[PDB]
Amino acid sequence: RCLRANLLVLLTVVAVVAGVALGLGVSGAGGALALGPERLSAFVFPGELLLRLLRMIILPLVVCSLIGGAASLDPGALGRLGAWALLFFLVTTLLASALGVGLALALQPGAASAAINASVGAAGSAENAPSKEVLDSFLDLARNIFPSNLVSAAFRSYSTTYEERNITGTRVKVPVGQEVEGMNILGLVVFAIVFGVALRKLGPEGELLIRFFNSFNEATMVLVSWIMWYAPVGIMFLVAGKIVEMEDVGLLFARLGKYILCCLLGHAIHGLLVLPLIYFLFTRKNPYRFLWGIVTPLATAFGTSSSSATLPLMMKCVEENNGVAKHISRFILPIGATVNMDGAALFQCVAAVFIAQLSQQSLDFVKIITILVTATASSVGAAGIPAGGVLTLAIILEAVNLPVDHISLILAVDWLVDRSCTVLNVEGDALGAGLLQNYVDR
Amino acid sequence: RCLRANLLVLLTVVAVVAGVALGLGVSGAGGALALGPERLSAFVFPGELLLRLLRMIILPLVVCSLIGGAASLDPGALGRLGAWALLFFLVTTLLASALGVGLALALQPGAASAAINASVGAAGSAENAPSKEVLDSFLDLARNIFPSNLVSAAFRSYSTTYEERNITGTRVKVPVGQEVEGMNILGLVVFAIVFGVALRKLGPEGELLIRFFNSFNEATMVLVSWIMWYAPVGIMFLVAGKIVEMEDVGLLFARLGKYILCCLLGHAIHGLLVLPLIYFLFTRKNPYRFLWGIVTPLATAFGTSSSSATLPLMMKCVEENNGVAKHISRFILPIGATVNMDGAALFQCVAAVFIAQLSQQSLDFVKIITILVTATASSVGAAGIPAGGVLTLAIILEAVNLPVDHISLILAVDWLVDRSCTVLNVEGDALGAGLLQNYVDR
Amino acid sequence: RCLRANLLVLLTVVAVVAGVALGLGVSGAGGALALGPERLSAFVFPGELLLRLLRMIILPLVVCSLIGGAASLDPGALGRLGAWALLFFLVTTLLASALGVGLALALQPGAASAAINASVGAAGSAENAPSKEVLDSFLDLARNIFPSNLVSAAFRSYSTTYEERNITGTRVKVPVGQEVEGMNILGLVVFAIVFGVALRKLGPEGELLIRFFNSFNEATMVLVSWIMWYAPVGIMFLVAGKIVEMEDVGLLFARLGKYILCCLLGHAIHGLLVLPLIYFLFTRKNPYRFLWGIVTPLATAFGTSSSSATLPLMMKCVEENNGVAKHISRFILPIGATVNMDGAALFQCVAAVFIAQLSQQSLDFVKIITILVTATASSVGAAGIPAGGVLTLAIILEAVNLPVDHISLILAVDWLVDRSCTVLNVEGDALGAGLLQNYVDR
Repeated sequence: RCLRANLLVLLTVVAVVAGVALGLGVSGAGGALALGPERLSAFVFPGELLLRLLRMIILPLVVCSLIGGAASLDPGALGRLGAWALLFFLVTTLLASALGVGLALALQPGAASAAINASVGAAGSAENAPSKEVLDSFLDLARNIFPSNLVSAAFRSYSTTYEERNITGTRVKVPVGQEVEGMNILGLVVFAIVFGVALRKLGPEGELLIRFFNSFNEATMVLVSWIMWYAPVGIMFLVAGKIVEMEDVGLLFARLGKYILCCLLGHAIHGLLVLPLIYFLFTRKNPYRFLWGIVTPLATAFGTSSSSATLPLMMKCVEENNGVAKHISRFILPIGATVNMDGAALFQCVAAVFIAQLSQQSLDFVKIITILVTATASSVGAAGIPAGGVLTLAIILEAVNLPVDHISLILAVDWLVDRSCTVLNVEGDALGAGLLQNYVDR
Repeated sequence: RCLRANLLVLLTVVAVVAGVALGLGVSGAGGALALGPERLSAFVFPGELLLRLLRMIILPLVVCSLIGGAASLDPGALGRLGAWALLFFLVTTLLASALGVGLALALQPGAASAAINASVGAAGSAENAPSKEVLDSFLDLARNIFPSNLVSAAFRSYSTTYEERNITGTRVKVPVGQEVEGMNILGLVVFAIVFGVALRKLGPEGELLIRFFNSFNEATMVLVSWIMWYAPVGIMFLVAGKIVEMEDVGLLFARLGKYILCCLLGHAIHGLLVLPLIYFLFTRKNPYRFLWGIVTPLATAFGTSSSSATLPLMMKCVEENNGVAKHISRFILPIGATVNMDGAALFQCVAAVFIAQLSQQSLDFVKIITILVTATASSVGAAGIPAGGVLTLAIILEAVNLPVDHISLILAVDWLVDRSCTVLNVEGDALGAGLLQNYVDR
Repeated sequence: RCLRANLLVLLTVVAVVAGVALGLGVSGAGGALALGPERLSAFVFPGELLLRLLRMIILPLVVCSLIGGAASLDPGALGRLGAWALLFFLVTTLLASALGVGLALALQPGAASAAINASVGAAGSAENAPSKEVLDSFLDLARNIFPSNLVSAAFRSYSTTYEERNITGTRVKVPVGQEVEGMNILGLVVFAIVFGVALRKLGPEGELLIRFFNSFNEATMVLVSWIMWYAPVGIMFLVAGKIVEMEDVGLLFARLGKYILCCLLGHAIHGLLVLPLIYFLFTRKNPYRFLWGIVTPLATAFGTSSSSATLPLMMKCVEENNGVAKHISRFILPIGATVNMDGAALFQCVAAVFIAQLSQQSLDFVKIITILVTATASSVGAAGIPAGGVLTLAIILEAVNLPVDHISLILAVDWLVDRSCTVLNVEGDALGAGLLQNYVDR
C-alpha cells in the first residue's frame, strides 16, 4: 500500500518545504514588523509543543527500552554487541572529523573575505565565558555517568562552575559542583543497561519486571504514533519561525558560503557515501532503500535540531518499516543518541580548522590529530549537556590554544549546520543498528 | 449502622465549629499577644500537616486512577463521556459566572461605603505586579498541558516571567520561560488519560500494567482512609489558625458585607438550587441525599482552601458511600479538580463587577459577555498554578482595561470566599460524576 | 572458602591503610604544592564517584525494601517490632550520650592548653549563623516526615530559613519555608512503611506490587555487589584525598588530642563493650564474629562519612554473610540509618561538655539531663539534613545558652570523629537487626 505507507514522508517533506516558503514569504512581506513578538511566540509555539511532546517520552522510552533490550540477550553477547557498537561509533566519528579536515583544508573557507571581520560578531563578549577545562569536562562527563540521584538525573545534569575561593593570594579560579538543568540521559542509559543486565542475571524474579517495562515501552510507542502524526505541523511552524527569527535572503550565506557548503557536503558525503558504503560492505543490502525508510525522523531532526527529541520517532520507524530487530533497536539507538555525534565532530573540526585558517595558522600533522581525537571525545562530551550546541569548541581551542576571539561568528549560523548534524547523527545510529542486527543474525 | 456511618460527618462538622470557637476565643483573649509567632506556627502546624499528607497522594492517586479508569472503557465511549463532561463543566462555570453577574448587579455591593477607600489596602503596591498577558497565560496553559518532562511536572509548572531584553531602543518587556514550583496536575492528567487510552488499545501486554496501577491506587485509598480519620483535627486547627491570623470580630465583614454575602449566596444558590436541579432533571434522584453523602470532603474543602487537596477524600467518599461507579469516579473527578472551577469563575466575575461598580463603570452587554467568557476560561487558567488564588483577576482586567488600583482589597478577605469556592468546585465535580455515571448506565 | 570469603575484608582494610599511607606520603613529599587543585580534584574524584554510586541506589533500595519487608508480616507484629526497635535505638543513643558525659567529665579535655585559643578558628564568623530554633527544627522534622511531594522528597527536604518581615517595629526574624537540596529519606521511609502496611492490608491486589518491589530491590542488590567490588579503590583515594586536604602530621592532634581520644574511645566502648554485651545478654551469640561479618561496610562508613551511603553494602553484607532474616533486615536497617545515631549523640554531647569545660561551666545535673535528651532527639534531628554534620550542636547550645563563640574549632576536625560516628551508627543498626530477628524467631 504505497499511497498510505508513504503519506508521512510526503507530509513531512511538504511541511519542511511549506515551512521555508512560509517563513521566507513572511520575512519578505515584513516579517517581525508585521508580526510583533507576541505573534512570533504564537507562531513558533507549535514547534515548541512538538519538542515538549517529544522531550516528554524520551525518558520512559529510553529507560524501558534499554531495560527490555539489555535483558533480551545474555551478558556476553551484550558485551560483544556493545563493544562493536562503540567501536563503530568511534570509527564513524573519527572518519567524519577526518573528512571535515579534508574538505576544510581543500575548499579553503578561511580565505580573505567578508568573514575576516569579527568586531560585529564578537564585540568583546567572545572572550568572556566560563572557559571550562578539559579535565573538568571529562570529570563532569564521568559524574553524569553514575548519577548521584536517578530522579534528579531525569531532569538535571552535573555542571562544574568556577568560583574565586583563593583570596589568600594569587587569585585562581577553583571548581565547584552545582547541578543545573538538562536531563542526564547518559546516566539513565548506563543505569538502565546495568539494571537490565541485573534482571537477566536474575531469573523468574525479573520476568515480571521485564514484562512491566516492555508494556510501558509499547504504550510509549503508542504515544509516538500520534506525536508522529502531529509532527509535520510542528516542523513547518518551527522551520518557518526560525527563518523569520533572522533574515535569510542570503547575507549570512554570502558571508560564510564556503564554510556552510563544507559542513553540508561533509554531512552529505558522510551520510550518502561512507555509511552507505559500510552498510554495502558488511550486510550487502540497500542503504538508500533503508535511508528512504527513515526519512520522517531525519526531517524531524532537521526541524528540531535535537537528536534526543527525534529518537522516539526514529525507533518507531526503524522497528516498524525496516526489518530491524526489536531488541537490537532498543539497545543500540538510544546509545547512539548520546554517544554517536558524527556531524557534531565534523562541524566542530571544520569550525576549528576555519578559524585557524583565517589568521593563517599551520596545523601540520600533530594539531590535526589533536583536533581529531578531541573532536571524537567531544562527540560524547557535548552529549550530556543540551545547552552546549557549539559551546564545546571553546574548550578544544583552550586545549590547543587557538584564537577564540571570533567564536561568536558561528552563533549567528549555528542554527543551520546543527540541523544537518542531527540528521547525520540519527542516520549513523540507524545504520549501526542495521549493521549490528545483521551481525547478530549471522 | 447510622451511628458508625455518620461519625465522620459529626467529627468534621464539630471540628469546624470548634475551630471557629477556639480561634475566636483565642483572638478575644489576646490572640497573638498571648501566643507569639512560634506558638502560632505550632498552632497552625497540624493543618499544614494535613495539607502535606493530602498533597502527597494526589499525584499517585490522580495518575493511577486516570490510567485505570481511562482503560476501563473503549476510546469511543471515553471520548463521548469526556466531551459531555467538558460541556457540563463549561455550562456550569458559565452559569456560575452569569449568576454572579445577576447578584452583583442587583444587590449592589459597590455602593458608596467604607469600601470606597483603598489607600490602606493598596498603598501603591497594587499596580506593581508581573502583569501577565492573556496570550502568555494561554500559552503557559498549553505548555503545562503536554509537559516537557513528567518528573519535573510532578512538582513544577511552566510560568513565563518577563525580562527587559530590548535595550536597543523603546524598552519593552519580552517573555522568558522558567519552570517554577507547583505541580503540573493538568499535564499529568493529560498524560495519564493518553497513556490509559494507549493501554486499552494494547491488549494482553497492558493487563499487567493496568493491574499494577489499580493496585497502587487501591493502596493509596487505604492511605486516604487514615488521612480522613486524621482530617478533623487538622481542619479544627487550620480554621482556628487562620482566624487568629487576622481579627474577625466584624471589621472586614462590616467593610465588605454586601460583597461577601453575594459571593456566599452565589455559591449556595449554585450549590443548592442549580446543580441539584440539573441532577433532578437528568437522573431523577436525590441531590440533597447525595450532597449529605459527601459532607466530609466539602468541610475539608472549606478548611483547606485547595480543591486538589480534598480530592482523595472526595473520591473515597463518592466510591464508598454513594453508588457511583469506580471507573466513572476515577476518570471524572480528577478532571473536575483541574478544569471545573464554578466558584472561581463566580467570585472572579463578582470581583470584577464590584470593582467596576465602585467608580461607576457601565458594563452594559459586551463587557458582561467578555467577563463571562474570560472567567470561564480562567476557571482552568488558574488551575495550573496553585499560587494564583485570585491573581488571575488582574489579567482579566488587563484584557478589559478596568481599574486594578484596588485589587489588594480582596487579598485581606481572599481567605474566606475561596473556601466556599473550593466547596462548590468539588460539589460540581461530584454532581457531574453522578450524572455522567447514570448516562453511562442508561 | 576462607580465601575467597575474606578477600573483601582484606581489600578494604588494605585500601584504608594504603589510603593513609598514600596521603601522608603525598603531604610529606609536598602535597598540594606538587599536586595543584586540578590534580587534587582528580585525586579525590574516585571517592566522589563511589559516593555518587551509593547515593544513587539508596532511594530504590530503601523504598522497595521497606515496602517488601513491611508487607511480609502482619501490622500487629510490625508495630511491636517497630516499637521495640525504636526503644532499642533510643536506649542506645541515650546510653552513648551518657557515656560521652562520663568520659568527658573524667578525662577532662577542656583543661588549659593550646585549645584555649579560638581567635584563629572563629575570627568572628562563629556567631554569624542561621541560628535555627529548636521548635522550628522539630517542625521541619515533622514536615520532612509526611512530605508535601514524594518526587521532590526524593531529592529535597524542607528547611526553614528566616526573613526580616517585621519592618512595622521591633525587627524580629520570622520563619519562611523553602525546600532545599538533600533527600527526604525519613519521609520516604515513612511513606514506604505506610504503603507496605497498605499492601498487606490488601490481599490478592497487592501480591503483584510486592513482587514488583522485591524484584526491583533484588536488582538493586545486584548493583550493590559490583559497587562493593569497586568500593576499596574509592575508599583509598577518598581517605588519601581528605588527609592531603589538611596537613595531619599531628598539629591538630596535638591541639585536641584529649577530645579526639574521648570521642574515639567512646565510640569503641559503645561499639566493643555495650552493644556486644546487649547482644550477649539477649541472643546469647557471638557479637565479635557478627562484627567481623560486617567489616567492609564499617570501613566504608569510615571512608565515606555518610551512614546512608554505606547502607546498601551493609544490607547486602548482613543478609548474605550473617544469618539475618531478609524481611527483618529490610525493615530495620533503613530505619536505623535515619533515626539511630549513637555516635552522633555521643560526640555532640562530648562537644557540648568540652566547650562548657573550657571557661569552667558547672553542668551539675539538670544541664546534663538536658544535653542527654536534646542529643537523643538531635540524633534524628540531624538525620533529615545531610549538610548538618555538626551544625545541630549550635541549636542545642541556643537551647541551653552556652558559648557558641568557638564552635568553629571542631570544623577543622569534624572530618575525623564523624567517620567513627558513622561506623558506630551502622554498627548499632546491625546489632539491633540481629537482636530483633532473634526475638521474632523466639
